[PDB]
Amino acid sequence: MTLKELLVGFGTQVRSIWMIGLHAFAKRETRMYPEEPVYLPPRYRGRIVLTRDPDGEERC
Amino acid sequence: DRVNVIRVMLSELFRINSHLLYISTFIQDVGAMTPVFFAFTDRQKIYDLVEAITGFRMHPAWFRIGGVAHDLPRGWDRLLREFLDWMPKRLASYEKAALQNTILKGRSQGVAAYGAKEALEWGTTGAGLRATGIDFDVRKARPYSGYENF
Amino acid sequence: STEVIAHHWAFAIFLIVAIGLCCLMLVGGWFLGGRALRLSAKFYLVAMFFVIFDVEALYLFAWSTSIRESGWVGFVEAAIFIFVLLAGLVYLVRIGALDWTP
Amino acid sequence: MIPLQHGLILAAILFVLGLTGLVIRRNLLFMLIGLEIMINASALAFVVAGSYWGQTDGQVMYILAISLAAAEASIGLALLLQLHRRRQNLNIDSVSEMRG
Amino acid sequence: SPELIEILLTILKAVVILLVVVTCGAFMSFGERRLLGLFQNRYGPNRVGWGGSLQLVADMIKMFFKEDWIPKFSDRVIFTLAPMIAFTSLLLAFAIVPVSPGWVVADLNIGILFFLMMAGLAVYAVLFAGWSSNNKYSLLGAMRASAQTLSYEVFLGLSLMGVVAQAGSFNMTDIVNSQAHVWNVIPQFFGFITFAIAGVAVCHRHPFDGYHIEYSGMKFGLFFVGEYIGIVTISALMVTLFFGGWQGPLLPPFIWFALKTAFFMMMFILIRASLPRPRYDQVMSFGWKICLPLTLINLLVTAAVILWQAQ
Amino acid sequence: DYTLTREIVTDPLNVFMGKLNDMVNWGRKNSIWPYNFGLSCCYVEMVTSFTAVHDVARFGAEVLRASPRQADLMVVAGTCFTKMAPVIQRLYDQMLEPKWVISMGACANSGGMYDIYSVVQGVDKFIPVDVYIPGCPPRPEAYMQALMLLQESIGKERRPLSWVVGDQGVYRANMQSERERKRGERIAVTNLRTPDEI
Ligand SMILES: CCCCCCCCCCCCCCCCCC(=O)OC[C@H](COP(=O)(O)OCCN)OC(=O)CCCCCCCCCCCCCCCCC
Ligand SMILES: C/C=C(/C)[C@H](O)[C@H](C)/C=C(C)\C=C/C/C(C)=C\Cc1[nH]c(OC)c(OC)c(=O)c1C
Ligand code: SF4
Repeated sequence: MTLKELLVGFGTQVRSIWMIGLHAFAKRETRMYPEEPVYLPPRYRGRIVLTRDPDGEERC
Repeated sequence: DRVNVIRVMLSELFRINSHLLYISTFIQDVGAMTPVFFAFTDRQKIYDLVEAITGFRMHPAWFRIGGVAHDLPRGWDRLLREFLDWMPKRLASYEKAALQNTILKGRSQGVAAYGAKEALEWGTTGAGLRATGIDFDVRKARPYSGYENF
Repeated sequence: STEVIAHHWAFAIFLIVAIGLCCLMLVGGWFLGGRALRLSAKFYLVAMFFVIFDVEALYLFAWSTSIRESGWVGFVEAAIFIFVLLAGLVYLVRIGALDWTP
Repeated sequence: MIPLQHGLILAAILFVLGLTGLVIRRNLLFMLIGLEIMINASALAFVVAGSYWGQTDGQVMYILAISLAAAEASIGLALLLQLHRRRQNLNIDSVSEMRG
Repeated sequence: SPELIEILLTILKAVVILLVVVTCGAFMSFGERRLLGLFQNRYGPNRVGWGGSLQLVADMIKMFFKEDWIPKFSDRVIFTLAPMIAFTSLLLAFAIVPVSPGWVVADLNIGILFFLMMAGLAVYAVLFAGWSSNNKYSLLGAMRASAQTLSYEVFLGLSLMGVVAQAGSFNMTDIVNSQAHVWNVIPQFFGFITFAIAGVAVCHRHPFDGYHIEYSGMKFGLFFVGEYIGIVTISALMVTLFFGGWQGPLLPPFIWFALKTAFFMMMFILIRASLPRPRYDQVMSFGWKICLPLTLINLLVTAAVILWQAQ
Repeated sequence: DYTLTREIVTDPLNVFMGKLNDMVNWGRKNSIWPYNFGLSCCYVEMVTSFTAVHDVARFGAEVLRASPRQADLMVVAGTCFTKMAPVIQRLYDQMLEPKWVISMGACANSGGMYDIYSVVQGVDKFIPVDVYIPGCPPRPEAYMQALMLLQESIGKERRPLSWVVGDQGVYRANMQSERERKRGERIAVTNLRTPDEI
């Protein structure tokens, strides 16, 4: 191939290598389940329950 | 109007999620590995906002006939502002790290090319139709759900 | 000398222990655990190119270790050799022999 | 310590065994294999002869021998590929049409 | 007798080098996982043991006690034969490397020639794995991979010939002694980059990487540990051939050798994590049209410079 | 209580052989190699679990081989269609012992919402399943929770150490179900956060 695009490609490979090397020093985005408890929003749709009224009986 | 703006918000959020997954999977198909991890971190930010809004990640089932299921929770603007501050630097980083690599360009440029006639005669729409120069987006040609206001 | 025979023994033990460890871990892998089209000529073309250019490479291997005592006349002979080799390589590239895609 | 006669005996044995491999096999691949055995055995003979006298002439003729062996491998395998392409078999008495 | 004592000490040093490099290859695979995690903003395996260091033992136990499966309609001898080739060829390629003054396995007068024999024998692992699997997909994949590694092996020795010419001998002790004033990376930089590309490609590393979809259990472990042994081998070779070997100003020489080798292994990790994969024909064009004339011109210029200084 | 497949038996486990069995099960549970099998939505959540924001690699389960011979664990992450049911059966039959099955999603558990003509109602109709995960889709942390459940099941089983000496019989552990185990604390929940807040 043409030497110009070869040199540009080599420089771009060096740029990608350097960007991953800079990423090596960043902070981790890992949420450490199960040691870190997973935060869930209050209206998240998970395990289904049947609740009770403030008197104490079952609401259903 | 508020229903239209809410549905536009969630549709655009899921569009960003789908586009992030698509770009990361294409980059992984070319051969680079890190952008799929980074784009899935961004997808987790999106999923945090969507979990706050609806209560689910992938299939919220939140739109209704005549509106949406619930109202917006007290404090969604903080999460949206955090996501909008988080995105563009990472998107530029993705472009610089993988989408400007000349090996990726050699793998992807000029591969499986077709003109506007092949896109029209096969019914291809979306980015495959707009890459032929045919400016046909449904959000601008046949507007819906308050997309004119944006 | 003691040094050369000692290093010959060390190389022999190196080879023997490497082969023995590798086949031993094969034996350990086998021993444990309970039970339950037509190609194209381009492969031949590039392999035969590889063979011919490896023989050219062996000639340059013989040359490169003795450049100092061969003098400038050896440089001239190797220059003719390398120019013939590069002419052959340019010939293969230009006629589309080394181009994998048709 | 190693006699020269032993080296030439070994080289001769490998050469004549390659001659059997060339003669008795109808498959052209095994014929080329036997040819390579014979030329490599004769190269071994040259190396033994050069190592007896203490000269590099045997190694130089060995280098020429392996160059010939490589190029002959290339030509013979190309011809074998052409024979398999145009006849769909490697029988050497199938290519026997010219006679008399 | 002191002669037998010296013989036993040399044998002990050689076997120490052997177990050290095998353990270094296995822990280098563990460091592959950890450093890929570090480069990709995560942790990697860090739960099995203190810091994850016992993940390797659990993985090796799992591959040991996995049910071995030779295919029913395969060729048994060739199918099991490819992994010992892939392991032993690169191990004996490492066998010539002098890691320290006095800590050398064999001072062979051929040296880098012996590395060339082992690198030539290494292609039979891929070819035998492709044929013996009795799978046409694996056969096609191994044909492509073997053509790749042949097209990039064809200039490996020619890249090393600049260092051979500057040293004036094939022995590695002379090579690491000729780098006393200046390291060979400075005059042989084009030889350095061509040798690095060739060494990456003949190890079938990214971005030069199926013919392994039929191996399982300990055969896959053999293939992979042999590949990492080859990574360590190529790193130590380029340390000894271009970066002065064990020679260093302040630290003990083994520390310099280990630091340079670890730098080159982490460069392997970064090269895999960073660059994408080029297409097959583009790789062929780069290996034939560019690298081989570059090595030839580098050898010619090296010879001209060597004969120019010695008027 | 233990289950035989070659029935309901007792724990058969000498103390040295038990120690080696413990190390074998430890090395098996600390290295699980899932099969890269992309069916449906739940596979996308699996590869969400594999990435950096979640890092299932910490458990030594980041291998994700493309060949059934190399992989150990089959995660049915999607719907079992009538056209892909023989494909799933062949991919399961092309695996090697030990083999574990995790069914992600209501599709793989029972067919889910798709009680339809072209859907097999659960992968347990024709392959055994080690661990089920409910959810449509299960979140990535639920996939990790099922991974630790599979690790706990592996650490208690007693597979044959060798094929030449020992009882060649699969000894799975009848674990206490998670519903009865967590009923002591799920019922005790009294007040949750109101959904109007974030
Ligand atoms: C023990 C230590 C070793 C550790 C590793 C260190 C060395 C790593 C070497 C890796 C080598 C990778 C070689 C890849 C060659 C690819 C050639 C090629 O053809 O690439 C395709 C691409 C486009 O090709 P083209 O034909 O122009 O496309 C037009 C059609 N669309 O063409 C291009 O993009 C052109 C440019 C190709 C690449 C140029 C050379 C790059 C070399 C890699 C970067 C090295 C950075 C420094 C590494 C550390 C050094 C100390
Ligand atoms: C010691 C011997 C071994 C076999 C080691 O256990 C490890 C497994 C070896 C290595 C080399 C580590 C990592 C490479 C790898 C096997 C997978 C990464 C990966 N991970 C994904 O998800 C997170 C993906 O997305 C779908 C991917 O595409 C890819 C490519
Ligand atoms: S269970 Fe739900 S999320 Fe999973 S594959 Fe089925 S439809 Fe998709």
